[PDB]
Amino acid sequence: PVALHCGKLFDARSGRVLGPHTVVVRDGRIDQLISGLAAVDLRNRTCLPGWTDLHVHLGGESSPQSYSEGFRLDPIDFAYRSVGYAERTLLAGFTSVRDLGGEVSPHLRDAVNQGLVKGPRIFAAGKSIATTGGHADPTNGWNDQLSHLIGPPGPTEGVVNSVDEARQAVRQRYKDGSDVIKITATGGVLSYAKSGDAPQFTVDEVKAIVDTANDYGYKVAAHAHGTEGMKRAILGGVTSIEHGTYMTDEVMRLMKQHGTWYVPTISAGRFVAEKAKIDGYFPEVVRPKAARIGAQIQDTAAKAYRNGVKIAFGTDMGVGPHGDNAREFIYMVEAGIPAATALQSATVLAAEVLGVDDQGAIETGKRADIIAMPGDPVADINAVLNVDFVMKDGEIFRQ
Amino acid sequence: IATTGGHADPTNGWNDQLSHLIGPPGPTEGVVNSVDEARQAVRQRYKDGSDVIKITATGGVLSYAKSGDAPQFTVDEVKAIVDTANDYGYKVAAHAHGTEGMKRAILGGVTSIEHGTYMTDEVMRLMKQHGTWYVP
Amino acid sequence: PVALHCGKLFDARSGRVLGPHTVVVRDGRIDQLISGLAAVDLRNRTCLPGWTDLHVHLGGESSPQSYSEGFRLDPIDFAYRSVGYAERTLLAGFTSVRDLGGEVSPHLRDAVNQGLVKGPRIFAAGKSIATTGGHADPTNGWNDQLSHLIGPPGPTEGVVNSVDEARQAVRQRYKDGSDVIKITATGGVLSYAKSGDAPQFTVDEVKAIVDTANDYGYKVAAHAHGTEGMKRAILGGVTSIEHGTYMTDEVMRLMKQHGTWYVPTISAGRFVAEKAKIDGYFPEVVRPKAARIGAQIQDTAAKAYRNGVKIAFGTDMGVGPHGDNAREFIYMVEAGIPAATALQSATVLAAEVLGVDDQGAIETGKRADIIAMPGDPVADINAVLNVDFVMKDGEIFRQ
Amino acid sequence: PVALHCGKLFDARSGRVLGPHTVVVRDGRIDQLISGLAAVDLRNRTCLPGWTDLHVHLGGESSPQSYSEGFRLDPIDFAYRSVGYAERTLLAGFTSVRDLGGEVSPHLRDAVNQGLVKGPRIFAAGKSIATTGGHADPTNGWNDQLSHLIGPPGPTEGVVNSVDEARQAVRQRYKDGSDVIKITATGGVLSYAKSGDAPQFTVDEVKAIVDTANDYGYKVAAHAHGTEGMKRAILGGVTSIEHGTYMTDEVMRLMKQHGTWYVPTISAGRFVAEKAKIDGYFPEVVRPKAARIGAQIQDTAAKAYRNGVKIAFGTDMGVGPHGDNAREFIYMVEAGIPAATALQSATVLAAEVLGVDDQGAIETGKRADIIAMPGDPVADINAVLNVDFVMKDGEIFRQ
Ligand SMILES: [Zn+2]
Ligand SMILES: [Zn+2]
Ligand SMILES: [Zn+2]
Ligand SMILES: [Zn+2]
Ligand SMILES: [Zn+2]
Ligand SMILES: [Zn+2]
Ligand SMILES: [Zn+2]
Repeated sequence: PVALHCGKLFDARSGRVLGPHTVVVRDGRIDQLISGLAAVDLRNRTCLPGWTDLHVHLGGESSPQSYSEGFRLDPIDFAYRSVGYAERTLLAGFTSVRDLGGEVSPHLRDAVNQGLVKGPRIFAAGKSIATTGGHADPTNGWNDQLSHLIGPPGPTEGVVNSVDEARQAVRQRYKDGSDVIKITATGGVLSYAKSGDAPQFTVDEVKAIVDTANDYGYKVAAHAHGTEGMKRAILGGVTSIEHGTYMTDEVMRLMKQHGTWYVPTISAGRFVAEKAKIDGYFPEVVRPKAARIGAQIQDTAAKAYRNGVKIAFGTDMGVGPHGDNAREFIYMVEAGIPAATALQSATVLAAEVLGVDDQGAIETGKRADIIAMPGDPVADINAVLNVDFVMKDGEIFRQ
Repeated sequence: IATTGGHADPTNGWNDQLSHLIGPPGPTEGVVNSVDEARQAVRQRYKDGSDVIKITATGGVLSYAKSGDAPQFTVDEVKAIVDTANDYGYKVAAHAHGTEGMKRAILGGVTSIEHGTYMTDEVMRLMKQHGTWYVP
Repeated sequence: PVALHCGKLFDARSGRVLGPHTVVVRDGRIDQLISGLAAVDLRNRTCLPGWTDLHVHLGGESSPQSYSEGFRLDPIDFAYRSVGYAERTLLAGFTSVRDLGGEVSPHLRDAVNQGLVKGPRIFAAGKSIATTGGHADPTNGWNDQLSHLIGPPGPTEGVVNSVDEARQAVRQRYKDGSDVIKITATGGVLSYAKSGDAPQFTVDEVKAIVDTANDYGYKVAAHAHGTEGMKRAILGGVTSIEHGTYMTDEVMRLMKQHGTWYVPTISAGRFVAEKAKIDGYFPEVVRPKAARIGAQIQDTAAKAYRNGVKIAFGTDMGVGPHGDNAREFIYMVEAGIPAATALQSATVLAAEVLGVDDQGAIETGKRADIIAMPGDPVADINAVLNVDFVMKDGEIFRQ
Repeated sequence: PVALHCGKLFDARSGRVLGPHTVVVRDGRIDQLISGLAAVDLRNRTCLPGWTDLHVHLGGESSPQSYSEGFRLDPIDFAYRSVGYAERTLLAGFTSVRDLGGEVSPHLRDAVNQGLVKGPRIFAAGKSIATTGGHADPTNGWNDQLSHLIGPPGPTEGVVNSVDEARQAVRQRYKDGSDVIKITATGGVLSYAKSGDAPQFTVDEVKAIVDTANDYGYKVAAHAHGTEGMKRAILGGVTSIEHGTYMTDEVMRLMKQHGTWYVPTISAGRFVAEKAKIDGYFPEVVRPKAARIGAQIQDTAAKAYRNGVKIAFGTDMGVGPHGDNAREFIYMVEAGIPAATALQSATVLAAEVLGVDDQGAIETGKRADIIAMPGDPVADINAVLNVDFVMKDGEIFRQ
């Protein structure tokens, strides 16, 4: 039981900054919202709900050695790194995240929920589902000896080639304890493969995945760069698109007609664009794709906002360093999206994307996830980089 | 007979080492994911010397799994199981708790329902129209 | 930067031999074509674009021991032989080839592209796709012990039996780094199997392979001898037919209506026809098929040319000795095809078959692949056997 | 660079508490020891070197569910628990430990050394070496199906049955990155086996293990309860004995003649003795062995101290709760060992057992591992439970 006294409160639903308020928290939820017992003095701060990042990979981080550590390290070492990754992410103001790939995050989520380590609320996808040779095929780039020893991946490993295999793959993700489904509709940048925008899913496989996920209560997020794969994913019925690098007008019309969410992840594009200039950082099969794709992301986000496409907050953390998730707000504002809309995309629109109704705004009966900063983020978006108060589930982690 | 991760999947709750050692279950072990696999599973039950067929249409209580009433069978797989069992002279009993899985089992043509915890009025109408038996 | 002065130039697009010309090459492309700085004196020669062979197997060569070396040798020895094969092929005037089978050619192509060894520009198919017991099944003729040890081949090994398996096989060819797809629609001559013209593919499997290849940007070449398999391949939508031994009038009508290319490979038929007369050269299961099929190739080519079927240049090297690819011109001319048309089928029509637009003719902006011979090949087709100048990518390999 | 001012200093080598001293620490080592710049005020505390626990298992902790979690959990979850275990152990005053079993501790040691997580200096044994059906056989108690699926363990898994297999097992421990060797000479209490004191090693296998370890620079610690196995381990040449529950006079004579160290681990015996009274806590095969063995440990320690056997500090943490390692001092003092000797057994005698010379005492040139408590531990041994200052490698973790 703690009473919070803060000078300004940001109303996520309305998008306006109000005046002084008092928030009473008992049992981990918001109970009273008096406008105009333990006490915390935040009268020189602005009150905001906790932020949600809809695209992170807490199981790793990009490095010059990232393409050779896989054959030498074990997932235990990656878990030991993920401890610090999760702590840094939580302390930056992000009280919940959506993990879209990696088999260490279901375990990190369990550890955080049991209180063993500090972190945000994790919605984990587990293994991503791809086709043979696809962006998420786990044996791309292996030699003949290793490939023969491991064998060809199947639905248990996340590689599908037909409707029945897609059904079995979704059921295996359910068996492994996932909260959300992730597929790679097209090729990517960071994979050890040749193509980066070619369509790698048929519409019948996407429809089968979506139907199976709807039976089990899941939502589907699709990774896409090319136009044809993006259109196939949209027509199959996916919930959100994770990249839209080559979005055309016909794709935007389909997204508006279907109600598909768009997650730009500008930070990853900028990071790969700058890292491609360095010599030797990326493998020679990866470098051209990065240098070509990373530069066509911010203009796409501006065009999508101008055309009326619904936009949600995501950074593709992992490619970039964990703990710097709030610079995406600055990128969004410099891409033409207003500061209030950019803030809303990470609180209430993110809750709509996740499919939950117990978070996203400071309202009675909702989870007590509250952050504070000395400045006013609407007037100056640069204030999002100075967060000094963090509260998750009624427990204070930073003051 | 169940589906992957279903109420009767024999490797639910096992760790990675044991799961890799045993491998993923298939129709021989009672885990099906398509029409042909359902046919093969019924034929394997006949080969092992069974007198009756049992499927888990939904999740359950005693399994080491998260859900307990979600629909885990498609109507096409239930129809395939029922047709194959009718060829070999078997009857089909279905375990169900949730409404959707119970309705899919009834529309597929099962003989009896083993639990009806969340039976609604529409389910009772379908049971009366089809003649399905109820075992509480 | 080198200027080429040659007495006569063959214009591939028009099919006529022109007079004196000067070709300026900088950065590996053709820049100027002055009609009427380093200099090469070719004023007593005829200028031609580099030739393309659309059907070779650079990973081996036929021999009396070819049916027993497979169980005793490794692909490394075949690579050491392929070094000489590729050098001999390049020095004969063939600056590009299309490899239609063998798992050593994707590696030879990489080595040639990196400059480690000398050779032409290779478009490799990788493993050919067949059905169980088909012409390209890798375990035909094995005993029970070896068959049980290896197991039954599947889509990863190139053996398909359904639509989904065909999709997975094309995706596996993409994963292994192929440039083109090859299937065996019917039986063949050199396989350790009984039939040699029976239809071994259903039209639904061919349609699935073609659709999957179109998704990934590939073209499909089909090996066929019998009429029914050839018709199924044509109706499925393949790009070219690799043999047409029993082509009927209805097949020619379908090829003309669809626009299918025809590659006769007369050299292989002649070679097997002569080798079948020798006793013990071929296994007793292979000898009748060779002796029956090798004699029905030249008449088919003449009939196809008379009926208006589009014809492209290919030799099926490997069956014959590498380095003698230019005798196919003589065979084509003696089959009734004019010398100019025979020369065009290997330069511009071959580029159309390959699907590229940066080669095939001596025009500004195209790759600098140039060959020269003392005689005039149009007046006397026998001049193609004396090539003394070879240029590939602006680099001179023979003078 | 920090100067430490503390009222009393315990000299580990002499065993006496001196007066005021000033310790200067630069670069992580002790540089000056002025008797009679950043400053830390400890003038109301007693200065001691950091403690070493020679027998811990940081990869787990005993619980009512410990005999069923193995089939359901993965080592990643145990690593997430080990993070808290290691932090609690470090904060209690133990700056170094010797881990004598478990495959999570080599990874935890790497993570602590890289600074990812907080913990003490870990000397890890990796997998313990046993014989078929021995105390450390990893498949004891498994059913027929699981045993057939995993196969029979060999030297790679730590199970040996001959001289050559023992050599290979020691070499495999070296390959996995171990710092010390651990064998189970007899049966134990916590294993899912029938016997608990029967000799399970021949003297020839012990001699082979010791010779191989001497080649690679390792020391050998042996787990033993029965007399015959303990005598075989001593005659084989092991460095220390981990339990001595049934030590006779002839065994003590052999230990004194050879110079073998003795680690009693009284805490584990007391813990199992009390837990055996609870119904259902232990499996029915484990309960009689625990109830019989746990009560015969303190008298053995008293007799060993009376007879002149060298004694070193160890607790067998894991069986008991991590963080309560300092109660072993109280047990040792109540067993008749003087407080000064009990304190020395964990600082300088522990360094002798470990085989290092850069720690164990507050002397110039040694590692800066310093702890402090308000009371005087020699006058009152109960003061060891209140540690408020911890320093490891010159870095302060508690003040
Ligand atoms: Zn992505
Ligand atoms: Zn991503
Ligand atoms: Zn039941
Ligand atoms: Zn052929
Ligand atoms: Zn061929
Ligand atoms: Zn022990
Ligand atoms: Zn122990």
